[PDB]
Amino acid sequence: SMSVKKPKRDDSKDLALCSMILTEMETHEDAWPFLLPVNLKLVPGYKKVIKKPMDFSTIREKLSSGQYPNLETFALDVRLVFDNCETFNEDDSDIGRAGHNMRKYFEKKWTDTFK
Repeated sequence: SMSVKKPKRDDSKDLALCSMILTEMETHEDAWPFLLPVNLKLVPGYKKVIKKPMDFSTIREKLSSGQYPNLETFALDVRLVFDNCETFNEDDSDIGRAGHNMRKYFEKKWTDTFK
C-alpha cells in the first residue's frame, strides 16, 4: 500500500533472459508452425475464429521495441501462441503435437529461469 512495499525483485535482466528463451523457441525443430503469422487470406476460418493471432516473429518485434511492460505480458503472448494452436488444430496432427511440445519446452525454461 502507500509507503509500504515488498522488497524489490531484480528485474534488470528480464529483457535479456526473455530474448534468450525466445531464441531457443525460434530454433527448436518443432517451431515451424509458429515462426510467422498465419496467412489470413490463405487459411479459411482463421480470421474469424482466432480473435488474437500471435506468432514468434510478432513476439520478437514487440520485445525488441519495448512493447512488453513486464515478463508476465511476454509469457501471456507466448502462451497465446499455443492456445491458438490448440483451438484450431486437432491434438493428433503434426501442428497439434508441435504445439504441445513447444508449450512444454517453454514452460520448463520459464520455471528454470524465473521461479
